[PDB]
Amino acid sequence: PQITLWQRPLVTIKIGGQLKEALLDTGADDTVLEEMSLPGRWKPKMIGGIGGFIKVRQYDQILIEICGHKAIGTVLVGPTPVNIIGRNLLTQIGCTLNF
Amino acid sequence: PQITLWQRPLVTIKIGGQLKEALLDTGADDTVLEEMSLPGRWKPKMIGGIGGFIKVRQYDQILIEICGHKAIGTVLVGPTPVNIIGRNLLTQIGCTLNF
Ligand SMILES: O=C(N[C@H]1c2ccccc2C[C@H]1O)[C@H](OCc1cc(F)ccc1F)[C@H](O)[C@@H](O)[C@@H](OCc1cc(F)ccc1F)C(=O)N[C@H]1c2ccccc2C[C@H]1O
Repeated sequence: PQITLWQRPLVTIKIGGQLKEALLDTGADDTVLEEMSLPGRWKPKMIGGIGGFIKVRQYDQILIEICGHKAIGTVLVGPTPVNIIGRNLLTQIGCTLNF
Repeated sequence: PQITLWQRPLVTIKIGGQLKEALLDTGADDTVLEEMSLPGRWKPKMIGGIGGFIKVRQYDQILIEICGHKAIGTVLVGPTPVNIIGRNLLTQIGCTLNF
């Protein structure tokens, strides 16, 4: 589809068998979701944005469905104020910026 | 133009007769640039990101050229890690997300 930017570009995603709301964020290098339980081992990481850095748990090889599209990639979990779908997964669904 | 997201969506902008690099960020509600001098009076604003909040200066009716497209709107100035072009200006240039 084609998404306008008059409002925040929020979409529904399916992960770990759960439906959540997330933001399509071209300014985010990676994908970060609010605290939740995911399978497998994880690695600690620090990510920075406006305001500073936060510590997150890094999980690799996670399957996510974005608007009916299946994508696989690294997913970070931590105290983010909103669920963020970053570039690492946006590329997999063939998302582009156009004007 | 059509921009893929395999790399950061950086473009050249022109403001105050100077060329700068900025990120096209659909996840940012507003446009914020690194410390610089702009004309007129400013008002205070607080913006929150992934790591907390930062105080910025708000300037209105500022001319800014993005990838050749002229836009006139609100620009925030403050301790941002990178120059960010937010939805307020992305909509002025007709930018949309597609997949
Ligand atoms: O921190 C960032 N990337 C980092 C990131 C994020 C997730 C995972 C990894 C990485 C690392 C880095 O890319 C991005 O900023 C630029 C940025 C880019 C970069 F390239 C390096 C450092 C940077 F600061 C960030 O994802 C923004 O896309 C956006 O974050 C999601 C979000 C959306 C909301 F609607 C509300 C709250 C919220 F938090 C955000 O902070 N929006 C707020 C904002 C911004 C400017 C003006 C006003 C307002 C109010 C909000 O909209």
